[PDB]
Amino acid sequence: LADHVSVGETQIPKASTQHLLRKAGSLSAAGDTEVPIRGFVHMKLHKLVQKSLLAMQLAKRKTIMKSDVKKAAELMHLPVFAIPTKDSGAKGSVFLS
Amino acid sequence: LADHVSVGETQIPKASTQHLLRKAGSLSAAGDTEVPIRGFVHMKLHKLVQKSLLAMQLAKRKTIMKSDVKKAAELMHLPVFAIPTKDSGAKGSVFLS
Amino acid sequence: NFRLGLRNMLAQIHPDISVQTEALSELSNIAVFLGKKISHGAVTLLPEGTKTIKSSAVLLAAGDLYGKDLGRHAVGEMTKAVTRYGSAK
Amino acid sequence: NFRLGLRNMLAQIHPDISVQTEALSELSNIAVFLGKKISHGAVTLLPEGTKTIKSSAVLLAAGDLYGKDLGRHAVGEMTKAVTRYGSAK
Amino acid sequence: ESKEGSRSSKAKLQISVARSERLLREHGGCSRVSEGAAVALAAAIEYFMGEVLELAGNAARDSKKVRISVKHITLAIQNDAALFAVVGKGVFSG
Amino acid sequence: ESKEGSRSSKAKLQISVARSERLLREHGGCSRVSEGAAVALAAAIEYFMGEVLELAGNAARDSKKVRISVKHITLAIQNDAALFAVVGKGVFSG
Amino acid sequence: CRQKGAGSAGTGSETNSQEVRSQMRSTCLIIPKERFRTMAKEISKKEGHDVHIAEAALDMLQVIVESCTVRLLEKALVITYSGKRTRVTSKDIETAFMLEHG
Amino acid sequence: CRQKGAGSAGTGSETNSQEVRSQMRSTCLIIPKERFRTMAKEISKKEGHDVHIAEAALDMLQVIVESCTVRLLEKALVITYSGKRTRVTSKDIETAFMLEHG
DNA sequence: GTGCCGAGGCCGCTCAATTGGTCGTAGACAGCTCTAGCACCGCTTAAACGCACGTACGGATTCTCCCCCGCGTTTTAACCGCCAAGGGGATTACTCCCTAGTCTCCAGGCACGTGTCAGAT
DNA sequence: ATCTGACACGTGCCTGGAGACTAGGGAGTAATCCCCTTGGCGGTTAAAACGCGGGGGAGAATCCGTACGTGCGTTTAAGCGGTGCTAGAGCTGTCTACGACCAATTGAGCGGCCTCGGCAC
Repeated sequence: LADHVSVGETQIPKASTQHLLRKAGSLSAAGDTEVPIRGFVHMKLHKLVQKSLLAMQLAKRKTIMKSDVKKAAELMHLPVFAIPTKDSGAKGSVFLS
Repeated sequence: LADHVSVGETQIPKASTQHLLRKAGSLSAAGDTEVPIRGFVHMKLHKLVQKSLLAMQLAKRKTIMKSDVKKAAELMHLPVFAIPTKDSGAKGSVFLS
Repeated sequence: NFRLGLRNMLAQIHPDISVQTEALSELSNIAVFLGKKISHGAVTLLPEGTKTIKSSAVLLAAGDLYGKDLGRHAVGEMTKAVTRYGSAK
Repeated sequence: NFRLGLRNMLAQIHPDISVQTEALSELSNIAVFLGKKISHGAVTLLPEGTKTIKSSAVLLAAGDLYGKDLGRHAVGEMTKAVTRYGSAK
Repeated sequence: ESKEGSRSSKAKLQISVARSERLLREHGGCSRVSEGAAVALAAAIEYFMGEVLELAGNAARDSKKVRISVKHITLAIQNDAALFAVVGKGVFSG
Repeated sequence: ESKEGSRSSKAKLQISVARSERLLREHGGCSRVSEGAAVALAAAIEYFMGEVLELAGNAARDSKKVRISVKHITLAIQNDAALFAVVGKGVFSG
Repeated sequence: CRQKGAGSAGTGSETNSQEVRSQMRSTCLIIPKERFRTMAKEISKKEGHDVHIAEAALDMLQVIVESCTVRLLEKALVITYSGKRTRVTSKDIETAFMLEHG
Repeated sequence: CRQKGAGSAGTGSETNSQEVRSQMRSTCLIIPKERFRTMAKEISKKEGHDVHIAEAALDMLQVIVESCTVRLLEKALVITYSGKRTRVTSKDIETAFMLEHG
């Protein structure tokens, strides 16, 4: 969080961290809010990739597919109902930007 | 918590509610703190008994044994390392009052 | 997957309301994970000296996951469905 | 339970230190619950095609549950134990 | 005693009973699964997906739409306190 | 090929391999359990309970007591940030 | 605390500051056994009439309740200290419960 | 937000008070895909070289991340309002994370 | 009002689900035994409740500082379409490593009972 | 200094634990098809970063009522302990309801591909 961000590696843009706050309903945000928000996403992505890599490595593959992340997602006891299919991202979806 | 206590049932004594705050490291306690404390202990015991009773019904018994509580503890995904055996009650045990 | 089962109930309950394909996949994913949490509850409450999941084990396991009003309305609906299966088999 | 195994470890590490009987039961219940979390992690990480658990499944399961410095030292100890067992069959 | 079709039609259900039996047996949680347990789990899913579909259908009609979206599912679950206790730990729409 | 000892003695482990295999096989997870998974699971339990016993013994020695108690085991856990994350959700006896 | 041969480590009446240090040194539970059994049978009476409770089950039930209640209050103390206040109120405990279940 | 199809609520230097009302009406992710793919491959490159990431795996990785990030920020807003303040500070997010992992 | 792409409808194609038997097998039931949970009375006595005194503290108020929202400008990189090469995911077939199963043997850890010293007072 | 009763130690044993074929399945390997991933280029252009007044939120200082720490006594009930009773767990011994396995069959639900209408601007 406080020290999970490091110089030299790519991070979230500053404006997108403020968008994450507005989805939560916050009205006023401090100027030193980007550092904890960038830290938490970089921690959560590091947690998700590390679980997904070992599922891929144990299956002797080289590409992280949807089955590897799904085994990674519920290994942390986090139920996920937004499983993508081949029809994902149609008109307005949960996967678009 | 707020309204889980009802008049007519035995509840946690007021001095025992204050001793719970002392073990948490609180130096000052409000006088309205006895109401959420009594609710939460009553809520957790209501949750623990309800899971343990249906563990007893399926096994066709009439006494709640230590195995029924243990299966109720692992059903809430809460690991418990305190297993009282026949040697419990010796000296400074964690199961005493 | 439970896609065709969910669509039939929507036709029975709301005849003028359809469902998106993306929304149907999320509902089916809820239905799959709902059966998984009940299945874990049925095994946990089952005694260790047994090797069969009876109908009574699923009854008590759903009562833990479904609190108060939902658990009470569940048990009546399960037993009515079971006794229909017992006399029509 | 692991009462005798954990007592023999304490004699190897600290020869002049004993253990409470209540403390030994808690340490044994840590060992059972550590075995449950690793084994459940190994079942999860297996592909759907495979059905058995090899040594590589337990090795990667210990890396996920144990973070940073503990996870790296875990794989070194587990691999050295397997290779010693693989030569003294 | 008679058959007249599938198991779900025999028990008068819309969720497939044989599919829920595959959920229990291929879970690995138990060696043997009784036939009455498969029907009970089928009625488990059928009732509480009926509660979600009923609330999502009312939420979709209130917004002057005839198709249920993922937003109407999330609004229906959050507006019910008893339904939120079951699937509130799940991930909805990021 | 060494018949002079048990599975734990062959792998030079103090944790019994046979009891660790019983936990793995009879967990209701999979039908088949290999020989190498039993030895690996015993070694993973053995190394990190050596970590707990090393910290508990140092905590007990610093308290001028020759017997490891429940409080000494508890006090050793939060003194290590890496060990506490594994068993932070556990009930350490009140 | 009142059980015979227990490590209570408290000596009669103590002040508030000395109670924190004394309770951080003891290991015994702080709810009496008789009133916990009375509560345990009373709630079980609403579901199944005439259910006996074993003494081994009562000890495991009380240990889970103590550890969950203290964990909530340690979380409730953090919210109080985050608001630049030194007095735990009823709102702080209800906020701590809501932040994990709700 | 920048992809094709739909999912955008409002644009054009839209004000902050309107932003809370608009963001509760949209359903799309709010982290760019190219920056997230560069991020996701960079974490893997530190541990294992030459790892390909599926397009379906990228979408579901991003959905889990924002749902955990928004859930943390909602918990951080509660502590801010508990301290009779309307501005989310750095200490409120650190307290919110500490209350569940620590 | 109008572009538009997705749910609905329609065409095959399976293999999942179903019935019908045999086979073993696992839970229901009864009965005997006895560990243990409830109750209660005596008695103790540590402990909880209530009350008066007083001091620290959170709430209210005013004032001031500073930093963050709002708006304009500019740089810049995420994303369309559309392209292409190709790396590795499925898929199938062959080969063979090993592990559940069955039988046999045996000795090591666990309960029962007893000495004696680590620790609380 | 002085208990004490909980831990270390000695014994009986039987059920956990280990050894030796067996063979059948599942894991490993290799070739081949082609699906989906990386790279990128013209252009967009919406979003992101940057800069500049300006006001609202947070911090600091002061004051004070009232709610909580704290001795002191009174009051209530938790617990030893011992007792006795007996409701009900544990285990044994059928045996009959009932689930797994295997052979065969088919059509409900699967995918591929049009096509018009509901949601977005």
